[PDB]
Amino acid sequence: TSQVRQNYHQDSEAAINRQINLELYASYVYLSMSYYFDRDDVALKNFAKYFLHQSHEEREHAEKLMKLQNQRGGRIFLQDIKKPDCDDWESGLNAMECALHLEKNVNQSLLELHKLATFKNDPHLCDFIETHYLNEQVKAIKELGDHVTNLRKMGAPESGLAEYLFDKHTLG
Amino acid sequence: TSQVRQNYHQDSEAAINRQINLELYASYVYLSMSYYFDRDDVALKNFAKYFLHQSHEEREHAEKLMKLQNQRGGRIFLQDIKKPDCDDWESGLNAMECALHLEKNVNQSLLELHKLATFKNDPHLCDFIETHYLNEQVKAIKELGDHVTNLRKMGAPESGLAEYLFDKHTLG
Amino acid sequence: TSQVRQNYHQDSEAAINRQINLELYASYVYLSMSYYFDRDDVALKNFAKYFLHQSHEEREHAEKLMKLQNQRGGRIFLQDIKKPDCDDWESGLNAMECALHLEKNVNQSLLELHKLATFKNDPHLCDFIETHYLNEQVKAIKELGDHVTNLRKMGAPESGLAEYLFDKHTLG
Amino acid sequence: TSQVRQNYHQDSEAAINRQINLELYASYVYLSMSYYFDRDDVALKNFAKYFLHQSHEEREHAEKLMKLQNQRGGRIFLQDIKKPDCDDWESGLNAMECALHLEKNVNQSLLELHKLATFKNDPHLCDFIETHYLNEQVKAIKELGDHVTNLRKMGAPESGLAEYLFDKHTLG
Amino acid sequence: TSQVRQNYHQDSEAAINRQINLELYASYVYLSMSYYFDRDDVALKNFAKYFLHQSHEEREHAEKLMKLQNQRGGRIFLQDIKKPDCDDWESGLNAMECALHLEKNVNQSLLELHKLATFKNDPHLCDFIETHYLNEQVKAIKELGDHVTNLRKMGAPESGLAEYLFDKHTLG
Amino acid sequence: TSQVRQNYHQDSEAAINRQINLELYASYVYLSMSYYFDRDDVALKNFAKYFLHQSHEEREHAEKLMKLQNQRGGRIFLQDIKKPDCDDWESGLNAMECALHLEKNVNQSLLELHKLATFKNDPHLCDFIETHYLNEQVKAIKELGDHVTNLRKMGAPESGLAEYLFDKHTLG
Ligand SMILES: [Fe+3]
Ligand SMILES: [Fe+3]
Ligand SMILES: [Fe+3]
Repeated sequence: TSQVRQNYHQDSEAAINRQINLELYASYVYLSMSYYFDRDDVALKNFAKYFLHQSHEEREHAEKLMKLQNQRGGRIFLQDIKKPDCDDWESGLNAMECALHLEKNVNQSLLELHKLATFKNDPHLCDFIETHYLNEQVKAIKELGDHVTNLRKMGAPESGLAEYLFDKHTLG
Repeated sequence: TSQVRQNYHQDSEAAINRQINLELYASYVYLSMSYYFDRDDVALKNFAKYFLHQSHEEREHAEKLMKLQNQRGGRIFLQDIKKPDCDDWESGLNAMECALHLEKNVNQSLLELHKLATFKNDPHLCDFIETHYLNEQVKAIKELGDHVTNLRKMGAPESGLAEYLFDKHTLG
Repeated sequence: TSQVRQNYHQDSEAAINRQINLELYASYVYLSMSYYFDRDDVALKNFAKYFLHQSHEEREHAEKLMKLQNQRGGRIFLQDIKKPDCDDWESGLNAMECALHLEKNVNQSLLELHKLATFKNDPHLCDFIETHYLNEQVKAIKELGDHVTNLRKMGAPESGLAEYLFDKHTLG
Repeated sequence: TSQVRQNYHQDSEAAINRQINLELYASYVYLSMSYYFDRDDVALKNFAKYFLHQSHEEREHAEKLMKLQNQRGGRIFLQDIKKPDCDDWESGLNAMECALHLEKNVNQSLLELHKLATFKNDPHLCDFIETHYLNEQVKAIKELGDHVTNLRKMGAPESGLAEYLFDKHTLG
Repeated sequence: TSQVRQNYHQDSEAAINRQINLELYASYVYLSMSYYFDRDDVALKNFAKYFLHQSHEEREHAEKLMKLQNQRGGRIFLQDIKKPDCDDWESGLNAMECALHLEKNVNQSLLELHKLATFKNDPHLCDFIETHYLNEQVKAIKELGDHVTNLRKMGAPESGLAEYLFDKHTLG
Repeated sequence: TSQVRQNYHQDSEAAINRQINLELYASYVYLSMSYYFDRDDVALKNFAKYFLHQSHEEREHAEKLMKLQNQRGGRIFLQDIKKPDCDDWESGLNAMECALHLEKNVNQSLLELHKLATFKNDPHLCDFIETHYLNEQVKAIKELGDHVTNLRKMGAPESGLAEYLFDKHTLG
């Protein structure tokens, strides 16, 4: 065991050791979503960094995790960072959606990982959780909810001017 | 009667609260509209702050009044702030229309009001409006109809692209 | 079903907008008070500015929730705000004795919702209550509730000097 | 009757008079440890300020737990402030093993405090603990339980040198 | 024995260390006074600032003695610290009667401790009081008198419309 | 194909894809290294930084590879980023002998790589890695074998004194 461990349960840190690779993938796809746009025939640069931002801000997410488990007597078990689902993510709107697809997910589990300490009696995990991560996605799911809305009304993916004026007046 | 009372009439006294409560309704629909534009299936953001500046203006109108009754001896008689019947606002263009519409009709109720002060021979209360109001809503319907003019001559409402570009360049 | 909605139960969404109107119930009636002492036959300075203040600090309190609807998938729904029944607040004492009632009503309403917030296991909302609301309406009852012991310790509402003194000096 | 109390069960106030004490039994327990290293026979001063800084946070602890007490109508019944059972804190290693051990037995008293505030429906304190008292001692449990290792890994008490090189590197 | 002990008896070490559970005992009384006017049925919070001010300068004299006790190679022997004798300080004047009463239970203590210094012939322990303690503990008796007198002459306690003028103009 | 491919083979473009992986296999190692050391049963603080910071720095080693592909109109195929070979880096002594074998492997992943641009006559490749990538990692091999020899003189591992001070002095 450890010396700082207290009110910490092995079925809880096991989910923490599960959230860790769950944040690492998002970064890895976000990151795949970045350079997808660096490409010549692709060529929307301001998309990318939006996905490079939230891949970078993604990295501090995965750290704050690692911090608690140490804060709390949990060791750290690392397995593999799987490869993305697609490498060709097609449509300038496909990405925002596929992004939204994965933001819902973290937010789900994060609301599943919340309830676990709701009944193993760990209200400390109900502060660093109820404060540092929820509204993170709630506004991220909120933002990518206005984003996808706009391309569509712009006429995306059938409009090509949609992903230019976006990549300028929303992402500039 | 009070102490500051002079020249003043029960009628115009009575009409201001009619013309006070409605600045709140105005701001309440400006507010109602403002956040309908936050919807995920909207993503019209400078449209939101537009009508949110307007509510905090049409709120100021309600304040830019209530002391005047206490500056002359009349007491305040408010009634129920009723909502609008168009909970959902269809299009920015359409919202401008209703916005315009009410403004146009809040306007006349200020014309109405002036015309009564003119009757009971109250030159001050005519110039409180002179100094503070009719010289303002005139300004409003001008660029209001200007907003139609663009979007209605751009291609909107059936142009979910013109809404995008009307905003990033007119609303801010 | 909005595309930004994940566990936002029907009762909760139908209750966020219940409070909002209640939230806008206060903002209105506070402002009734903010103009009783603007009455000439009343004439107390900073008893209108403390309420003018809240009347906008309740204004803001509502807006933090109309986002939340749109932020959790919820469609805002709007209702009639009713006029205050008290045409007169007698004296500045009973006023705060009516804002204590208010600030107290606002609480069990938060609670009974933060019950249902836990009911449908929406903790996002739960921590949201606790911050801008649970945490503030406590001291907003310690604040307002201190402004009452002294007033009657001074000698209000009988002796009318206490009102002069508390208006200048505590509010200075 | 207490004119501010509201959803504040009486079983919660009794365990706070009992807990404020507990955070004052540790300001004084710090106030011993802060001079045993002052003393010229040990003379570890960067040790001294540590437990003299700690002697101000845990005084700041028991002091916010009392502003709140009047902010919910809870009444403060003080009790005796007993000394500890140990006095010449053998080393610095051991002079921290107690500093930690004595605090773990505050989080536990807080975890059961969050627990008791849960069984009797009080989210204002549960959030109050959530924010002002949860992570802090996780920091402290971190702030101490690690030191212990480095202390141990250099060679204390086998080396009174360590307590010095640790003194003026870790604590300046 | 102490390598640094020189001309320092042991009733000295016993009476210093006897006169530290009297300077501190004052800190604990002022703080209860502080969180008495923190109360909602009292609600005067400059009284409280005051006694939080005596809560801490009379918390710094122990810091003098403890070093002093190690200045002089003596050891520290702590005991319990009682709660003060009242939990409800009755009134605002009467929290000042007693305040002027205890600093006289500590003056003559430190005065009739000033003699044993002369016994063991230890003028260090003499001059150490003739400035750093006794010059400023006969000031704090002087001021409370003016406070108590002002109190009994401003009309305490019969005139409740009074002891709030003192809370504002003198204490603030 | 590519509207910009030039002199840019298949076999060329190959390794880029699989070296991206490697600099991802590495930042993931420094990732865990940094937090093995953040464990209280290790607690060597600024050990964390050194390895954290070189995870943030060998991170950009990949992005700038994943940017070259694009530039020359290459194609990305991000494979899985696997788990670290050891999960308990024993001590600072081992947890650094690893970096050494590691970065030499990464280096020889490029010595034997760069010469592809040589057979395939990729001059833009024969200098980029020279300028942006090679020496930056020779300026990290040295940066470790200067700790590695330090710790063999400071008695590591058998001298657990050696680990504490390298923190504040070399890496503080
Ligand atoms: Fe997150
Ligand atoms: Fe309020
Ligand atoms: Fe409030």
